[PDB]
Amino acid sequence: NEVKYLYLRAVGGEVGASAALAPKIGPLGLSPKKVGEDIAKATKEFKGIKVTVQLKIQNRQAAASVVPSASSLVITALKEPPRDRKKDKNVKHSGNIQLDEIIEIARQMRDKSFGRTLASVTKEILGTAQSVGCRVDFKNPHDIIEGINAGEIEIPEN
Amino acid sequence: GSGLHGWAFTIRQFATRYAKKFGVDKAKMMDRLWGDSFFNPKTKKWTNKDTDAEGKPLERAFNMFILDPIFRLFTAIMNFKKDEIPVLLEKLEIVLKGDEKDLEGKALLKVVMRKFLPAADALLEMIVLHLPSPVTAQAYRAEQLYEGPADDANCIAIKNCDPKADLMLYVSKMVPTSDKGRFYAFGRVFAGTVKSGQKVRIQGPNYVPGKKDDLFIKAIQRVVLMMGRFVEPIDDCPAGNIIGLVGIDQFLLKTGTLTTSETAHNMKVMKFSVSPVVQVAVEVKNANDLPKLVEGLKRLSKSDPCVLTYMSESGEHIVAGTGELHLEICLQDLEHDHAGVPLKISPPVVAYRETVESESSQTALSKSPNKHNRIYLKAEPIDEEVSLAIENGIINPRDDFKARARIMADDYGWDVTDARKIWCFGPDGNGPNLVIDQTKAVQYLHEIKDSVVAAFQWATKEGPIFGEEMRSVRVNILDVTLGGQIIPTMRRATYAGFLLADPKIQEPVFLVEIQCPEQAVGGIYSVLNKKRGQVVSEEQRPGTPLFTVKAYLPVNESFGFTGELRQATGGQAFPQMVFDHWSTLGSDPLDPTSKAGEIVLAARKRHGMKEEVPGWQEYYDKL
Amino acid sequence: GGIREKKAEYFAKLREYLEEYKSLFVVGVDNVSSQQMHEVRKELRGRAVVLMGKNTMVRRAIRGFLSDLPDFEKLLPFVKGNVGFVFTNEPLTEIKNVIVSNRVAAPARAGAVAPEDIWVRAVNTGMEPGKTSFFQALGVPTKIARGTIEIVSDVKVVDAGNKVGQSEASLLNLLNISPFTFGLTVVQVYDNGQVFPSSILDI
RNA sequence: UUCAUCUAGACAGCCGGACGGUGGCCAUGGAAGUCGGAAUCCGCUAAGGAGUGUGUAACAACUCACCGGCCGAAUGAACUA
Repeated sequence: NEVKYLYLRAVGGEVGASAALAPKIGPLGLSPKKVGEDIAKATKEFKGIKVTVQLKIQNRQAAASVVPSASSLVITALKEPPRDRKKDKNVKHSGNIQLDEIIEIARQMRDKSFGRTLASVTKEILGTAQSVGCRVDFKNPHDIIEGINAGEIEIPEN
Repeated sequence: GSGLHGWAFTIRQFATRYAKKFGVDKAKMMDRLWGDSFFNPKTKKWTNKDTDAEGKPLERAFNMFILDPIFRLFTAIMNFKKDEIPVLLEKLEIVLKGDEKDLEGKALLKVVMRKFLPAADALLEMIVLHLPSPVTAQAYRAEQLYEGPADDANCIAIKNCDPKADLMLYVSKMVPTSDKGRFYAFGRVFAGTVKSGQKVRIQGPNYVPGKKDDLFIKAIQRVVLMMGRFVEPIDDCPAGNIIGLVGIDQFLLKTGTLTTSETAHNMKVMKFSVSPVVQVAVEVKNANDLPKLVEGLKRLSKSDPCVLTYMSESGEHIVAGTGELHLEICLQDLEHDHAGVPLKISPPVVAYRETVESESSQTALSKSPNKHNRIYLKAEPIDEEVSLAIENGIINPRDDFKARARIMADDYGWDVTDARKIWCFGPDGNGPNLVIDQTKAVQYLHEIKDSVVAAFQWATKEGPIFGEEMRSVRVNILDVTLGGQIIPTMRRATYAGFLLADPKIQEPVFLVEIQCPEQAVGGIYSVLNKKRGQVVSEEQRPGTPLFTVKAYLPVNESFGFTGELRQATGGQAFPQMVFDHWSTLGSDPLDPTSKAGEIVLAARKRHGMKEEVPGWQEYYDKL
Repeated sequence: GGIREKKAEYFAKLREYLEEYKSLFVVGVDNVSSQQMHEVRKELRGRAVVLMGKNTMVRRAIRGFLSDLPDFEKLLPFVKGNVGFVFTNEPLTEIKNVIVSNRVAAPARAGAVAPEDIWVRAVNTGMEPGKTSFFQALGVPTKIARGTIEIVSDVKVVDAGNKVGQSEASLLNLLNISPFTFGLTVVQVYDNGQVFPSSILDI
């Protein structure tokens, strides 16, 4: 009755490769197939994204719980078409996300982030969205960060 | 123990002598000998603690009752303590006799401790105590000693180890003796009794019980006993034993199953995971003495279970072995015993494959030497997969052009009017280069086709760059203006089309499966990074740290890949070389600085042809 | 001049914190990690403010501030070592309780004075049986069961106040046991012109 | 010679923090600060560079820039002849 937590990163929206799933799961004796479709069912809407999945392994069953990351939540803010790895090589994520969406994913990320305020956590999310390349209301995430820093963009603390 | 001084010992025999002086039995003795074992000599009390209530460390029981006799006898007789030799002798109940009293030093150690601990009692006692008998061994081992239906009657006979059941043997190796070539069949009688003159079915590895391939219902001349080097005939031999026999030699190749029942299948014809990887080109120094080389190659293939003799595509005799050790020993045996002729060893010269990747820039024109007929064509590369299909036989040159065109167009994406109008394939009547007709205004499309096919066969068996075969070239005949006149025209026309379609060379590419540990993957990745190794992928099983890499590797670096890889990684890695496919190269044959130019120039200096790479200028017919 | 500006703003921050907040905690931050500081501030968000810097600028600000506030002269002989301050106005008992509650264990190091008793329990290691030589060298009884190492009993390795050595520290690293704990240690408390230690707080 | 750091205490030395989004955008047979191109962003303080090197199949791990504790008068860089 030893609950073990296994952090694995598989491609969302697809069944994970059995060779990649083998070394961390095989000594624990679970079926690589079954943990594959469990991770796929947990990550249906994360299609084309390397997403961290925590496997709660306890008594020969593994529960696949998605650990939400900033890049994954920003791409599932973009709602871009699913990533085809083979053909295009330098996809610049040029979709537009809005401030209410960055507020709502900050509210989702409130349980793990170490920022004091929602403004600071949204600044972190804007930095991650800048690392991805996303434009926020047709404006630069940088410029929006200094807007909130100067206080021109008031963020509701609820 | 040690075989050099001829001795062995076990705590089981030390228990056999310690039982009477301590009152405790064998198993519990050795339980207080291995592990956390300690004994207290101040109160005579065995305990699981290195120290006591007072706390000075004690020493282990394995060190006080066993290694302490060994240590003190070493110290006394190496440092010449004759005041300590006889008292230790009588304490350890050794007895000396005569000269063995008179010995001193290393030979004294030899004799007194050969009298103390012979190797026989120990090594013999383990191999009979714990090491398995054939009944239990086959009772859990019956399903890999037979590849097929595991519920068969012969298999339950194997699992029960019946001496008078259906006779099956497995000739495992074709063992060499001093019979001037004629060997003996070293094999194990798992079931049945082999007799001198018994009609037994010789089954080859390719044999299946529903066919006739490599199956010989033949009698045995003689059955012989094996004791390492001598030869001794035996009448009969029962199940579970390994015996030699002669008479199977002229019918069986290398290894083979030997059954008496038609229902019984073959067994596992080895697994190796070693494979013949390193390859050398053998030829003669005497063409008159070449028959002895061919007989010697056949005999060497019979002799060593992992040697492989086969012909190349360029004609040399490729001998394939596992390593440089194994090749050099097989070659010395072949040169001195199997053939008896001085040979020559060479690198395995590779057949390369000339291939264009472009459409021809300008129209390919050639004319008859009598100047009556002209030919206009183009040359274009063919897709890799569809050429593989042609070479695999989906696209077979003997079918009806209609249904071929249907498959070619619907699955592979071609122009179907052409695909019905397909003319021919080369080389060898089955190759992937094909000639296609586009001409619509030519009246006589019947008196040219046979000459077209014939000298396309000639061009594709001898292309224009360095006189070697072609691949994945489609020849669009666009126009002809109308065998002594047509054959040179299409020779020059295919030549001009190739050289105007910008040729390159395909080099062969191996797929290698390397079994390796996760602490030697770094060395293997370093070796593949030395030599252009595009590893396809990365597999393993989870229970073991053994880890397989499937990889693409070229041949000009595979010449010496095996030694370099094992030098860098130790003997940790094991390769499985099988030929994958043909891959393209990215250099121009006309440029001698590049790889393609170097390899074509090396081929021209090897074959003694003209030095330059000929082109569309002198393979063109202008006004 | 940027260094001059940041230390001027540090002096201004110390002035406003000293005037705003009535009670002070002088805390040692010996061997405490930056992330642990982040969760200390997360637990003290909107509660009490943590300020630290170099004790030389602290001392210079205090003896420049002695003109109007002379009780920080009593606070002067205690700014020694890795010292931070937390400014507060709510009671010192649960200020100390939160500060000593936020603790994170750290792996043992070779030659290090053990603060508490180090015990290795009869817990299944999950390691291959090649480390039984190390276990027998350190005296821990282990048995190879189901193909893995099992610790038979509970063994004390290092006594309290003794130096953890190299083999014991390597065994703790291999077993992923972290007996060394590191956290903020309240060494002095200032309230209403008086200085008195956390022992008097614990009274 | 020029510029910078300096009793609001530097330079060196000893001790130990050297975090997070992050296996950052890609590229991946494989690249987590350290094969490669482009971004070189702040959350918070004492600070942490999408990382200065060693290392790994990639990880792990070691060590720097930066930073704090002891410390008590000058030294750090680039040039010139």
